[PDB]
Amino acid sequence: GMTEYKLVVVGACGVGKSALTIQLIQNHFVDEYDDSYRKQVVIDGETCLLDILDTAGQERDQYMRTGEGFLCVFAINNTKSFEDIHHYREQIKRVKDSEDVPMVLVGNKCDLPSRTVDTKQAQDLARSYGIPFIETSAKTRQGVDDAFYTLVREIRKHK
Ligand SMILES: *CC(=O)NCCNS(=O)(=O)CP(=O)(O)OC[C@H]1O[C@@H](n2cnc3c(=O)nc(N)[nH]c32)[C@H](O)[C@@H]1O
Repeated sequence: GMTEYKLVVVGACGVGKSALTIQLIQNHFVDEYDDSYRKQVVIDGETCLLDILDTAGQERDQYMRTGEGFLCVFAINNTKSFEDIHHYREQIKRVKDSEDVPMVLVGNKCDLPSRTVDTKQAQDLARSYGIPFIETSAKTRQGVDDAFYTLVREIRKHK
């Protein structure tokens, strides 16, 4: 039937993995609560179904082996979350057993004023991995559709 793309949101705890996913599926912003979500979207004329796989703390290859594309998310107010991207990127290539895994670098919480990671820092890392970089904010919905839709276009090109 219609193509179904399996997406996985990886990143440190509290960067915005859940809020970005909830903002995409339900148009809702989450502050504090405690999964798997599906949604039908239209990208570049074709209609498809998005299956999002949000990640928590320790538990993991079975979660990543099913993911076709991966979102590596960090928060601009958290300096540590940026250096964690290397380990996440390092594990994606191992579990998927490939170096050209479709992924997008996402810098969340661009709404916040206190910028601890300048813009010129994350994009050069995305150039190192050869992947796009998109500033997002789960509060203002800025770039939320962009990050997920771009990840789908990466998956459609590798075929
Ligand atoms: C370990 C783990 O991932 N736990 C998830 C539980 N977090 S939560 O409270 O359910 C939402 P989350 O995004 O994970 O929490 C992070 C905090 O940062 C704020 N946030 C999230 N996205 C944001 C955004 O796009 N813009 C802005 N300005 N703030 C954003 C949330 O309110 C959370 O408190």
